[PDB]
Amino acid sequence: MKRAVITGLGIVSSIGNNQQEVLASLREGRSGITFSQELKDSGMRSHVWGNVKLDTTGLIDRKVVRFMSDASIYAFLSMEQAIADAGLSPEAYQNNPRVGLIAGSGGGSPRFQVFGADAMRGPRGLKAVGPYVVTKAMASGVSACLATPFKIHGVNYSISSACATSAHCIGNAVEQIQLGKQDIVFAGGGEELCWEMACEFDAMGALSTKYNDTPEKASRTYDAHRDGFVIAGGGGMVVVEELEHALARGAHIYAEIVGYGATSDGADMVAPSGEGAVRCMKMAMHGVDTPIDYLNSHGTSTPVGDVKELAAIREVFGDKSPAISATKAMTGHSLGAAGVQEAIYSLLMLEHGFIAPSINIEELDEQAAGLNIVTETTDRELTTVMSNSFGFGGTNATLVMRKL
Amino acid sequence: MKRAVITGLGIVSSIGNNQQEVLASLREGRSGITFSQELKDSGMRSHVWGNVKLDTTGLIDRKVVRFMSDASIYAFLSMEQAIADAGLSPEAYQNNPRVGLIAGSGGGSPRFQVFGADAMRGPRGLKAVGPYVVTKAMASGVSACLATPFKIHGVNYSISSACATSAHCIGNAVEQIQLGKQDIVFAGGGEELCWEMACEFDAMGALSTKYNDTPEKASRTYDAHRDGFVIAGGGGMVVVEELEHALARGAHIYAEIVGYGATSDGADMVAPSGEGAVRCMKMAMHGVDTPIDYLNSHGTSTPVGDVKELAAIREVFGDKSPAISATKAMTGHSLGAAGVQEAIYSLLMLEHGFIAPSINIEELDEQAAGLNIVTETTDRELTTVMSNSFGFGGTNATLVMRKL
Amino acid sequence: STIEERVKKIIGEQLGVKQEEVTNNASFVEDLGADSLDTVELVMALEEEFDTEIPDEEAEKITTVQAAIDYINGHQA
Amino acid sequence: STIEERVKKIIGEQLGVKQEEVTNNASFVEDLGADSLDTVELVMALEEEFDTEIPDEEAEKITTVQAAIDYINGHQA
Repeated sequence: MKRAVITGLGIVSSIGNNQQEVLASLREGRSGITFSQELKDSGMRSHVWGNVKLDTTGLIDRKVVRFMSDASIYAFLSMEQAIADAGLSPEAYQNNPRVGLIAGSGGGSPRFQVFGADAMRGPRGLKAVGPYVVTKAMASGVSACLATPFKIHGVNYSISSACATSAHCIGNAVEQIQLGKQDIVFAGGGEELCWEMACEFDAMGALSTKYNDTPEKASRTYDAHRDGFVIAGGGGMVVVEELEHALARGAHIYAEIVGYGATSDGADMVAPSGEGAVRCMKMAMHGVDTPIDYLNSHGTSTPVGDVKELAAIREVFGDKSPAISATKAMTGHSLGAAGVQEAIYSLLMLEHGFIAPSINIEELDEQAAGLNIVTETTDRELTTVMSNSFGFGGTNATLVMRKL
Repeated sequence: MKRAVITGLGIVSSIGNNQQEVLASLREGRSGITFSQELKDSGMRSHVWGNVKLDTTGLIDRKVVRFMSDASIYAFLSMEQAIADAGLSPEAYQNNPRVGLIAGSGGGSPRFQVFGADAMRGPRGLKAVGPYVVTKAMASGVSACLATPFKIHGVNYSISSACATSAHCIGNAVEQIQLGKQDIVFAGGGEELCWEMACEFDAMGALSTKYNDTPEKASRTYDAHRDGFVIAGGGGMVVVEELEHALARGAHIYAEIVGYGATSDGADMVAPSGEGAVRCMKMAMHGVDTPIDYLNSHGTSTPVGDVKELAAIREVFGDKSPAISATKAMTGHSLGAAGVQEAIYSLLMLEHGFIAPSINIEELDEQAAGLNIVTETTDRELTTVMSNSFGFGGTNATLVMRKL
Repeated sequence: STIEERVKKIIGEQLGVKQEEVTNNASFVEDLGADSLDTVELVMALEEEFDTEIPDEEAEKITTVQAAIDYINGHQA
Repeated sequence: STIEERVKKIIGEQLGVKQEEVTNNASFVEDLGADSLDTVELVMALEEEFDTEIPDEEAEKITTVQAAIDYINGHQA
C-alpha cells in the first residue's frame, strides 16, 4: 500500500484568509467570532458566528462563479492556494487521469435551495429561478464546481458526513493514493454561512445564546458554562500525494498521513456515544510506532458533546498525556469545512512547532481533570498529531499526521 | 486483493416496491411515469414524474422516522429488504465493526430546507421550525438516518456526485472490502420527489414538457423526439460482501463486482464530454476477461446527454457493442437513487436471464446507428453486465458485475 | 375535554405511549422515554393545541405532565 | 446610458467579456462563448435591465448583440 503525504494546503477561515494569517491567529489565540446582525434579524437566539472576512468580488471568473454557492467559492479559493503552495502548474495536474478531487459540504446550499423555491413562488415563476440553482444547491456542488474549472480527469465526487465531512474526504483521498489509483487527490470542503442554515441548529437548541454581548467568549470548549456551538463558514483544501511522486519532483512535504479512522456509533442520532470515537482513534493509531504528541479535539462547546469526547480520549490514552486543544473555541464550527480546516491547523502546528491554545476556559469542566489541555500557546517540537471529527448520525473520523 | 460480491437487494422505485414487483415491470416494459398535479400546480412546464406508489405514512417507528426525509425513508425500506434478502440476522450485522454503510442522495431535502426557512419567516419564527430539520435536510441524511437505527459500527458516510451518487456509493463499498477494512457494506441511496427540487431542473430546460398529456410516453431515451428527462424518486440498497465471508455463511450471491470506474470530464458543467465516459468504461473493464453482454446505459432522454453517451459507447465497443437498453424510459430519473436502482435492474436481468426493453423509441436517433439497442424484452443467458452513471460537474461512474 | 384531558392527549401521541401511562406525575424523560429533542417538539405541540406561546424560561420547567397542566391552566386556555 | 451601451454592459457581464469584445455583430454563441445555460440567463438579464417581457419565440431569434439592441429599440412603447 502506497504512502500518502500532504504537499500543499489552502484555507479561508474565520481566523484568516490564507495559511499565514491563520498561523498568526493560532499563535495569538485570536478569536474569529463576531456579532451577526443577519442572524439576529432572522429571529434567532444565537447572534454570533465565525464569518469569513473577505471580499470575494471579482476573485473568480464569471464563467466559473456563475455555478457556485459560497461553499464552492471558499473551497475554490482554498484550492487555488493549495495548488500554488504545492508548486503545481496546469501541465502537471490538469487533464491528468491520475489527478482527482474529493471535496464536500455538509448541506449543499440552504441559501440557494430557499432562493429557488422563493423565486418559483414569486410572480415570474420559472423565469425568476434561472438555470444555475442546481449546481449551487446540490450536495456535490463543491466537487462539481472545482473539478470542472481545474480540468480534473481523475476521481471526482463529494463525501458528506455532517461535521465529519471533510475529514472523510481527506481519508478517502488517502485511500485512492494507497490503492495506487491516483498520484494526487485534492481533498477538502467548504460551507456557506447564512441564517437559512443556522436557524435550524438554533431550533434544535445546539447554538450558543448566552454570550451574544461578548462574541469572542461564546465558543468555550471544556468550560463549565459552555452553552452550545458557534456556527462558522469557510473552506479548506489539502494536496494529498503519493510519496515517491512527491519526492521525485522535490515537493515540500508537510507530513505523512499515517492513520485514518472511520467508524459509526450505531446509537444516538445527535449525541456521540463515545464508544465509536474510541474505536475510531484506535483505528487511526494502529501501526503508528510513535506517540501522539498533540490532539486537536472535535470540541464543539456543547454540554453533551465535550464530556463524551473527553471520556473517549481518557479511555484511549489512559496514562499517556497528549497535549489537547480545541481550536473551535477560536474559530467556531464550520460544519462540512471543519475536518479539513482542523487538519490544516494541526499541520501548521506540526510544521511550525507549537500548540495552539484552548481558549475561553474560565472554569475547567470537572470531567476534564487530569488531561493535558493546553490553554496558552506553547512552543514544542511535535512529531505526530491527531485530529478528530464527529457528526450527526454517529459518524466518526480521525486523522493522524506525522513528520517524514 | 479481496473480492466483493452482492448478496442482497432492496428497492423502492416508480416501477415497484420490491424486487419482485420490479422484475415484473421490467419484463413487461411497464412505465412508472404518471401525471403530477403537484408539479403542475407549482407553475412548472413538466407535469410528469416517476413517483413511488406507496403511502409511507406510519410505516417506520416514530422515534426513527422523526429524523427522516423521504430520501431516507426510501433508502431505509430498501435496506430492510436487502437485509432480509441477504439472510442477515441482527446478531450478524448489528454492533459489528466490520459492517458499514455508504449511501447518499443527490440533494438532501429541498422540501425540508424550504420548510425550515418558511417556518422561520412565518409568525411563530423559531418555534415553528422544530428540532428535526437538520437531519432531514443535511446531505448525509440517508447514511445518518440508517446507520443509527440499524446499529452500524463500521464505516458510515454518504457519497454525493449528482446523478452518479449511488453508483459511487457502491464502488466505494467495494473498495472498503478490497482494502480488507470491512466484511459487509450496505450501499445505495435515496431521493425525494417534490416540486421544490424539480422546478430548478425545469428552469434549466432539462425536463420533458411536450408529453404531459401522455405521461407514459414522455421518457423516451434515444428517440428522435425526446425532449428532456422525467424526474423520479425512490431508493435502493445492495449488500456488498467479501467473497470468502459470503461463501462461508452460505449466502446467495447474485454477482461479483469485477469492475468499478470513476472519472471526471474536466470540461462542461452540465453536459457530458463523452471523453470522460470512455475512460470510465475502460477503467471498469480493466482486468475483466469476459465480454460485456448487456449495458444499462445512463440514458436520461435528454437531447444532449443521449448523443454523447451513444458516441462514447461506440468509441469503447466499435462494431461489437453489447446489447443496450435504457431503463429510464420506463422509470424516469431518480437522481441520487439512480445508480443503485439501475445496478439492481441489471442484477435482476443477470439473475433471471433477460434484457429489459428500451421503450418509447418510435424513431431511433441517427447517432445510435450500428448499436444493438434492445426494444423488446429478450430472454438471454447473460454472464457480464455493465451499468453507467454520469452527473453534473463531469462526474462518471461505471460498474461491471459478473456471475461467479 | 378539559385542560387536563387535552394536555394528556398531546403528550401521549407526541411520545407514542398508551393514554393510560400519562399519569399526572409522569416524567417525560424518566417515565415516557422522551429525549431532549422530543421535549422541544412536545412544547411546540402544546403551543399549537392551546394557541399560546410558552417562553423559554417557562418551557424548561415543563418536564412532567403536571408541569404542563399547571402552566396551561395558569395561562388561560 | 443609451440602449446600446446598456445591452453591451449586460452581455459583457453575463458572458465574462470586457465591453470591448462586445461588438455589435458579435454572436453570443459563435463569438462570445455563450453556452445553453448562458442563453437562458442572458434573456432574463435583458428582461430585467429594460423591464420588458421577451416571448420565447422572439428570444430564440436574438443571437447577436445587434439583434438584442434592435429588439429593445423596437419594444420601448
